[PDB]
Amino acid sequence: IFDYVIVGGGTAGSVLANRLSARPENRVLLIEAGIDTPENNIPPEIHDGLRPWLPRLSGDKFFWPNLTIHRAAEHPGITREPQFYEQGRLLGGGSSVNMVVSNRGLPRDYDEWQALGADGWDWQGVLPYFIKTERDADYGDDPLHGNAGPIPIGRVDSRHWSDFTVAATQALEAAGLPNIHDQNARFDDGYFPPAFTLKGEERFSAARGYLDASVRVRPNLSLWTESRVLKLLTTGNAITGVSVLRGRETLQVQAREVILTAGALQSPAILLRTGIGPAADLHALGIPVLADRPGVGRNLWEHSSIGVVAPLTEQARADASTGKAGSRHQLGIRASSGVDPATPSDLFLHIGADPVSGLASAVFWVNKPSSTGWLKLKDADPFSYPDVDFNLLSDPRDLGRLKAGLRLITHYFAAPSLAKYGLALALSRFAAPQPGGPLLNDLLQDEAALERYLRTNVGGVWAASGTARIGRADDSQAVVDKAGRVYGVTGLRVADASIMPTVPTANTNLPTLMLAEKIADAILT
Ligand SMILES: Cc1cc2nc3c(=O)[nH]c(=O)nc-3n(C[C@H](O)[C@H](O)[C@H](O)COP(=O)(O)OP(=O)(O)OC[C@H]3O[C@@H](n4cnc5c(N)ncnc54)[C@H](O)[C@@H]3O)c2cc1C
Repeated sequence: IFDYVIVGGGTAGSVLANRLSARPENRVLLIEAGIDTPENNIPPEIHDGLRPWLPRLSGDKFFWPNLTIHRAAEHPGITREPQFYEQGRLLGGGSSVNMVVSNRGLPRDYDEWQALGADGWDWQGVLPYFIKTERDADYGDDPLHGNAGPIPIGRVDSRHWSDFTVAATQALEAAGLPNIHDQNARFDDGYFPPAFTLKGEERFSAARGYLDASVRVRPNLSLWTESRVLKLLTTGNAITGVSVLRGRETLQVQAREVILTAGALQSPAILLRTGIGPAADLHALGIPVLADRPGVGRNLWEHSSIGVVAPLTEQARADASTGKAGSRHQLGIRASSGVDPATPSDLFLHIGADPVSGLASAVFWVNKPSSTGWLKLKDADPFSYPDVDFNLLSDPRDLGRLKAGLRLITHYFAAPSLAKYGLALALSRFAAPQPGGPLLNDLLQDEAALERYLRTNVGGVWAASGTARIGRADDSQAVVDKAGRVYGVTGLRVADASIMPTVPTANTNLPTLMLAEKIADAILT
């Protein structure tokens, strides 16, 4: 019988399988639905870290195919449609298909988690785990940083910036923003070279860092790939195993503990199908109630995104080609919309230029939003995806933040070092930079068209989180305790981005690594 069965070998599941199997006495099985990515056969679309958008251009090969979501909140006069939402289906999960940035957020995010009932998940409580995961090439010997962890984190050198980047930084300085250098240990507003994870030009997923060739030969560690968990097995109020599809065979596997790391959209669907969820929703589908947990699938967080693109004028194109560090990430911007003063540093922006597509871009997102959504089962079948409603821009502050970021963009591009390029900025969906949207200067004058455009075209940043949140022992909307244990049953934990009480002011991979390290420590102690 396995001591731990870990469902989903993504970012979190990779950490948990490594840390829990480090004790020889723990017999650990990690199950992952997608392909393996062993060192001798990492697919090339995955392996190319300098082109980390590559997986998104190979259609659904590396993702949960036809996983569709509703994005923006329903609103009068707009007909929304289901949208494909990319989630990794392969060892390493999101870390195998992501944009390779590695950032922590801000102390306030985690102090918030503790204020909302996650005891010991304040900044002081999470920092050691941010330190444990990382090996920072630039600042690793400094306080607040790690120099020994499995996940490399580095930045491009300022001196290697393209003339286009330099020009954008001058525009930001004219707007009063300074270079803060280290977004992971300096927490006021400003711009910086983004921290990212790469091994030279190679992607370096959680699978490569936590499931390395030595880990894989641990005799107490079993790894099943192309293996899909269908259902949790139960005995009374204990979870006691899983049922697994491996090819055309179904297998039962006993476990002392099952840890769900199936991703923020799919972990809570497993919980619902197991009968852990809002009792009225479960009755509605004839699913026996094991525990009435009204928080399951609620509290769905995301980062709300939009793009701006312009054709590259000759000067801009030339300026864009002078960088000395290839197509790595060059520039990120942390800023305050001022919409709700209770939430500083609520915007993340990037300005860059791509000679290949021939476009300059200013993409950004609401990095600390106010809206949340939810997901529910469509039906009881184990193969169905959940019905997901991100409900973006349901809180009007988020709409105000989108408009403010667009005005910021206008301001930066009005500064001399950017205005000299003569770029004609137009709107675009965030993840599809392309022609077709209106001019930014024209749209901003038309309040009703602006709002309609934003509610129609708002996107996410793959930051799905919060659907099985940590919370206090007496809180009926909490799903798991401070160690990931699912309230109402035994033998079951959740330990992926589902457990975040709120989305951080951060892309979610590094906070996921951190939370997985913290949960693993809690289990082990
Ligand atoms: C396209 C994309 C770009 C991104 N860009 C970045 C970025 O640059 N930086 C950043 O910090 N974050 C970014 N993110 C987000 C970040 O990578 C995710 O938040 C993180 O991977 C979440 O980790 P996780 O363990 O919760 O889920 P995942 O890594 O998604 O892992 C869940 C795993 O569970 C498996 N699984 C699910 N159901 C079953 C089942 N029934 N049986 C067996 N296995 C199952 C999956 O196949 C998957 O491998 C991006 C994500 C995407 C998708």
